[PDB]
Amino acid sequence: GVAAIFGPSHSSSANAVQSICNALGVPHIQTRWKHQVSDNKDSFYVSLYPDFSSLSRAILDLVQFFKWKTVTVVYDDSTGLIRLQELIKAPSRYNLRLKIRQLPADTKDAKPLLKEMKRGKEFHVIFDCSHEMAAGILKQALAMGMMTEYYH
Amino acid sequence: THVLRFGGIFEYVESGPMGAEELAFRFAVNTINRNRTLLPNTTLTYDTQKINLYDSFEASKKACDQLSLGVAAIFGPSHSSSANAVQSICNALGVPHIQTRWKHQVSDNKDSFYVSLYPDFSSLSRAILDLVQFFKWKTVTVVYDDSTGLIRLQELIKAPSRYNLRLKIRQLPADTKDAKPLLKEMKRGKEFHVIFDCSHEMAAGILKQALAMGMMTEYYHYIFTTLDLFALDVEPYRYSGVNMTGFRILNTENTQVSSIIEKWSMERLQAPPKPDSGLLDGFMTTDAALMYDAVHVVSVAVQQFPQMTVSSLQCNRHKPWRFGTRFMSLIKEAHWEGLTGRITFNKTNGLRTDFDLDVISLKEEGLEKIGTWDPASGLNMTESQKGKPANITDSLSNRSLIVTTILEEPYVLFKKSDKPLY
Amino acid sequence: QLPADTKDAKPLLKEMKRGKEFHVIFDCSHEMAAGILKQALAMGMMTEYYH
Amino acid sequence: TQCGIWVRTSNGGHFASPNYPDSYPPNKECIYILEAAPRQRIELTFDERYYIEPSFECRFDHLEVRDGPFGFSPLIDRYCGMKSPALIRSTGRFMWIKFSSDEELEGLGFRAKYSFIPDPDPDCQFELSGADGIVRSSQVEQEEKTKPGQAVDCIWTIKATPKAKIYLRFLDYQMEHSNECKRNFVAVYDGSSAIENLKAKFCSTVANDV
Ligand SMILES: *[C@@H]1O[C@H](CO)[C@@H](O[C@@H]2O[C@H](CO)[C@@H](O[C@@H]3O[C@H](CO[C@H]4O[C@H](CO)[C@@H](O)[C@H](O)[C@@H]4O)[C@@H](O)[C@H](O[C@H]4O[C@H](CO)[C@@H](O)[C@H](O)[C@@H]4O)[C@@H]3O)[C@H](O)[C@H]2NC(C)=O)[C@H](O)[C@H]1NC(C)=O
Ligand SMILES: *[C@@H]1O[C@H](CO)[C@@H](O[C@@H]2O[C@H](CO)[C@@H](O)[C@H](O)[C@H]2NC(C)=O)[C@H](O)[C@H]1NC(C)=O
Ligand SMILES: *[C@@H]1O[C@H](CO)[C@@H](O)[C@H](O)[C@H]1NC(C)=O
Ligand SMILES: *[C@@H]1O[C@H](CO)[C@@H](O)[C@H](O)[C@H]1NC(C)=O
Ligand SMILES: *[C@@H]1O[C@H](CO)[C@@H](O)[C@H](O)[C@H]1NC(C)=O
Ligand SMILES: *[C@@H]1O[C@H](CO)[C@@H](O)[C@H](O)[C@H]1NC(C)=O
Repeated sequence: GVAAIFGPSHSSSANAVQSICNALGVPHIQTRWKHQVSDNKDSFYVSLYPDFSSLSRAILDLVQFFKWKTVTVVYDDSTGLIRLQELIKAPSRYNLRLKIRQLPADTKDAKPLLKEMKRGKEFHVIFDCSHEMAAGILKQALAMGMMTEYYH
Repeated sequence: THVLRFGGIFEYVESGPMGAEELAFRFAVNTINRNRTLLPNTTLTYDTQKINLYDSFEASKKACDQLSLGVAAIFGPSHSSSANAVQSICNALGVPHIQTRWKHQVSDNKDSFYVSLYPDFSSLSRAILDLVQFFKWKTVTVVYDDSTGLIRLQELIKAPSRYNLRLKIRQLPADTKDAKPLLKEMKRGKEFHVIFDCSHEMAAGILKQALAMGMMTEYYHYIFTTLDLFALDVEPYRYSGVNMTGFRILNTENTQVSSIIEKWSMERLQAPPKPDSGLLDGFMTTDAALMYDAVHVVSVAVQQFPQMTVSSLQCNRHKPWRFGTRFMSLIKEAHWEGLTGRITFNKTNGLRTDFDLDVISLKEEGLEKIGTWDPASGLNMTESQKGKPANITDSLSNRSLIVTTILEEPYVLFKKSDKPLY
Repeated sequence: QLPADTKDAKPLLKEMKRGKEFHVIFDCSHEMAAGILKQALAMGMMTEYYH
Repeated sequence: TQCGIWVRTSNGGHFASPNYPDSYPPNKECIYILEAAPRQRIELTFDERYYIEPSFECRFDHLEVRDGPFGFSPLIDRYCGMKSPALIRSTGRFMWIKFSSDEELEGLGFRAKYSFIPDPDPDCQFELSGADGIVRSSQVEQEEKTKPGQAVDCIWTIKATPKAKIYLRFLDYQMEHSNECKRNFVAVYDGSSAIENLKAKFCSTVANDV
């Protein structure tokens, strides 16, 4: 006997609870992003995480305020292209130079990746990480020369 | 042995006939029962059910209704939302989960009891990337329909970071197949080299609107990610001078394969005709060819294992099935020559990453095989430039004009230098 | 000249593509003028270059 | 030159990375002249500990074998990565190991040793020193280490006086096939037989002074 389900907050597990909450009538409160398929007829759910059909406009506004003509979007897992899809689609309408890269596998070694970025003269980088992963990148961008006055 | 029962979870078509994957599941059980030489003293029985393809709660009930009644394998709800819900049931009970449709495996699942007979897009995105370098392209215009198609092609979006390309990713409208505002902006951008990541029901719908606009010409190339490209009505587009390159895993140059497809359309007497669909006939599409191969690869595994008694596992009191860990090791180590060619599964994953594709392309006689992709080999696109009609223009122009010229100062002498010259 | 009745004029329209013949005048009735454009569309001849 | 246990034996002086196996430092060159000690060669039998900055095409830190002297010598492949290489017989008696190094590395290095005994089925030595000395093409037919019309590998050896530097100037220079650096040339190696110290290589009409 409950009145609300507050979510397992993971993509494979929230979809399992969402269809139970729809069939039984109880509301499912989701607190983390989870890509629903475009034709899921689910109605008994709310989501309090900021949608990436809005957060990917705020990143795209911020690269137009800074007058960039080249970005280097770096994500970690394959779902991160959905979290930023209004930023990948951006050179189709504007004059950006989206060069999409990816972090390595289960290891936490960005030593091969960040070296190829400074050889490509990639000084404007968008990191699609968690704050635990961004702590490891910033330490590995200090051990290299990735921390001058003209990286952003 | 005896009955051994297979499970099934398929489309609930409320008005029309049974689904195309559900016929091909019943057609494959009847083929193995009649043709005795596969499973001689062993017969098969099916326990198919109906879901709404999106309610994961319904696919979870119809799985435990088959697990309680007792099956040997679940043959896939064939949708990303509901296959993930049945995959985790089959892991916690022991029974395998065979699935004939692409699905985003989240990179941190610890699921072991599944095989996927659909050609995996980590291998396919190399196959398109071999084509867009074989035609010596510099700009592409990858067009998808739903947001998961960036996962299907992520080895192609990550191409300009290493190669020399220029991705200009676009998206089709929501369902709403009038994509003429999309195609109008592709004309202004001079975007002649296009990759469509959409199904053949939508790939036959964009070409009606690439023909209603001036985009089916000799300048436009089109690569399609779908494997059902042969099942398009291509009669309006055969004379346009277009190019329509694609793949085909369905092994339609074999006598054994083509005879089953002729026996398939005989069993498709319940075919709804659609003149406005832009599709040829009730061909065996590659989503229904893989369900025919799904039954046979498991039938290899029951042939090598005559100890298999179906139990009656619950879900509220879940126990690993007694023969689940061994029978799953036979499916991942089974080879078969099905209608899609060679079926072999990757031991790390359970994903078909080793498979034979046929590069078909559009010429003025219809779709014709012009090559062959293979993961170990690459493109074997032969094409030879021999078998073509006449009237090519060649200029001899031997403007070398060999001059005989001795050295004799001041007239001819070697240039004084330290570097070598030639 | 168009073929005799035989409204499949694709061998005529194919030779007009090789010649780069983008400016065309049809002296035919509208029953035949609606029949050539089905075959100027089945070939790549209803584009922005052709008048 | 900070490369370590390179000191050779009867064959195969074990030819490891600089400061093996601690870490090799930033930018280095060490050329590792595989002598391929006479009647034998060296087969590069790489040890298990092998990791040098894996990248695309090994445009970064890498390793070479280069069967032949230098340059035009056919490479087997580049050797960067975490797996230990194999398949070396190296039938040439004159070899080389290029180990380049970037500025921002990891990956301690490599080590390999001899495995080639058998035999394949010139000694123009010119030891001299002093304030000057005129090495000519006249002696190469007069010292009787050559034959008219055969492939020579005759190398002049220049030793300085102690605390001195060397300045080769050309008093005469004449090639019978000008601008053809395949069949006749004069190269100037500054030290041992290494492309690390190769100031100039002349096969044209005029040879500048190094
Ligand atoms: C399924 O099982 C396969 C093997 O059974 C596992 O391997 C993946 O699949 C292929 C097989 O090699 C890989 O893709 C190919 O990689 C080749 C090079 O691989 C090395 O690359 C660098 C070398 O420096 C290393 O860092 C790396 O670790 C590998 O050792 C490429 O050469 C291929 O490109 C093209 O090259 C040939 C050259 O002739 C062409 O002919 C072909 O067209 C070919 O396309 C290609 O990129 C793949 O990378 C392997 N790994 C992964 C993670 O996918 C899989 O791991 C396993 N699982 C899955 C999900 O596939
Ligand atoms: C791309 O389309 C062109 C037509 O625009 C094809 O070229 C024609 O087909 C054969 C090749 O087998 C030639 O004999 C014809 O002469 C070609 N036509 C012209 C006008 O040159 C070409 O084969 C297609 N290529 C692919 C890969 O689909
Ligand atoms: C059954 O399949 C086998 C395949 O080996 C072959 O003999 C034939 O296709 C079938 N035989 C009969 C009698 O149906
Ligand atoms: C048929 O049944 C017999 C028992 O009578 C059994 O030994 C055999 O394995 C079965 N299968 C065959 C012959 O393929
Ligand atoms: C490609 O196909 C031809 C036959 O068309 C075959 O002879 C050849 O071995 C295949 N492979 C390669 C790498 O050429
Ligand atoms: C070089 O100079 C020393 C004295 O400085 C002299 O003894 C010697 O003979 C000279 N060298 C030669 C080759 O004459």
